Amino acid sequence: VPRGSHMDKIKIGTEGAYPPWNSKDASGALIGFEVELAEELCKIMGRECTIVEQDWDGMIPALLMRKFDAIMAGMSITAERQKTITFSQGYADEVAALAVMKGSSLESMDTPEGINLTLGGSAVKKTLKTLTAALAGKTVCTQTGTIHQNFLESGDVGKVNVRTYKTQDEVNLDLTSGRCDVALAAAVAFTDYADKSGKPVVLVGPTFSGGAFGNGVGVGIRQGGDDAIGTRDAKLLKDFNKAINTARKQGIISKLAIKHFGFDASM
Ligand SMILES: NC(=[NH2+])NCCC[C@H](N)C(=O)O
Repeated sequence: VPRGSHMDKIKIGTEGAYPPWNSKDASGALIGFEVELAEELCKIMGRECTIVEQDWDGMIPALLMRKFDAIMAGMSITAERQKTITFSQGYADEVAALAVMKGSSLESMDTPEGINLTLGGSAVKKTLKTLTAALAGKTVCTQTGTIHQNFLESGDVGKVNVRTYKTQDEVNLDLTSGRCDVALAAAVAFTDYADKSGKPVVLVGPTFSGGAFGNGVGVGIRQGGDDAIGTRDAKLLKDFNKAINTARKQGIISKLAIKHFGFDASM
């Protein structure tokens, strides 16, 4: 199928530094849940697939610049991001959590197990008041250009002393070095790291969903338009959603999630 054709090859951008979503093997080849899912979705469509590496900070500009056609990199679906790109339906959930080292004063919290910032209400606002007091006078680290940064900078938990790094591996090491007091990231990121490193990282407070954390992880695609590029982009959105539905019906997304996360993180 020639490039530009109705049914041509799809280039998918991923980071390669975010296990178990996307990572690199010892040979440096890209692996993980999203690599295997991308391949399965493109097989359903009957289109060829190429996976290419892209740094997280530059991921959305790179899509806009046409370095690739789709983002599959653990990217949460948010209304903010929908201002400039669009998403497929979600294929997996990712709850966020605060993490500290064993010994921290935050290990004595009593919050709900989870809160949803879109559903909101008085009990959620009270939990945020508690978190505001818990973070006062502490340093908190997170990955640059994430929902986690957005939340912390929002004022919803007060005026936070935020530290950021380009990659989640740096966040993990800032926390375990003791150089930062608290970190915010996906719960699955902290458990993947706790599992590999053996370091005593502990989740504290409620898990976070909704609001600045969005609603699941989806395929990021350029917004449709009327020029050649734009009608191809509209069709890619249509094809991805059909393929996700088919994969879900066949039990594929669930099976893959268990094979990577150890539990069914799929949507
Ligand atoms: N490849 C990565 N490092 N992704 C980080 C994603 C974190 C979060 N889900 C967000 O959309 O901001």
